[PDB]
Amino acid sequence: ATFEIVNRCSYTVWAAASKGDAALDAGGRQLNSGESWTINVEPGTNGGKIWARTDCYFDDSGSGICKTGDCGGLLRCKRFGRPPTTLAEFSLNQYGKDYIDISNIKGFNVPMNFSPTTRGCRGVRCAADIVGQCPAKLKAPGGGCNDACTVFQTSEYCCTTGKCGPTEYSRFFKRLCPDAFSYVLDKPTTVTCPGSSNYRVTFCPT
Repeated sequence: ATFEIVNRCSYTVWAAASKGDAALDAGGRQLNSGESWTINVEPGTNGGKIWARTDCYFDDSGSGICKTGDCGGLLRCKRFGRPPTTLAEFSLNQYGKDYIDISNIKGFNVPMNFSPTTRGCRGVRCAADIVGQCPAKLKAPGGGCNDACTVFQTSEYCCTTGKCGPTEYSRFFKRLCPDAFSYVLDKPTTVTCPGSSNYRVTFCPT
């Protein structure tokens, strides 16, 4: 499948693409305002994620640091990124279907639209001002709005027993972005698309 990743933000972001134990395509790249990056993702890929990173510094060897979404100090991510990170999530070619979603389970840094560029399903978006409205205890100094699991490390926020309910904090994310996951056992906002669809991820869509 092909993904086109577009930065519509007025600031630079460093895009990242990983399946947790490996890069997808090159794994990461700088995107100035308006730039597009096209990647290829192997059919059958289960548990892929795309995210933006903010305020990065890299040397010539591709080693450095980002304020949100850092993946072990690398430009080309092999692993998932440090919260807070708005996440585009996908599993492809699973018994003839693709499954996509946006998640706030690991917090929010940048607004996002995740849409098919082929026919047969709809897209999803979280584009509200979550950082501006973020509750004081969840604000990250580096930028962004952390989830409650990352901050407080309780069984209820992290859903460690497989039983948990919504919380004051999960309800904040859900109020601003109904079409994204707000906690592990949220009613699913997953979209089912035809197998082998192609997609576009747009940062700062509005």
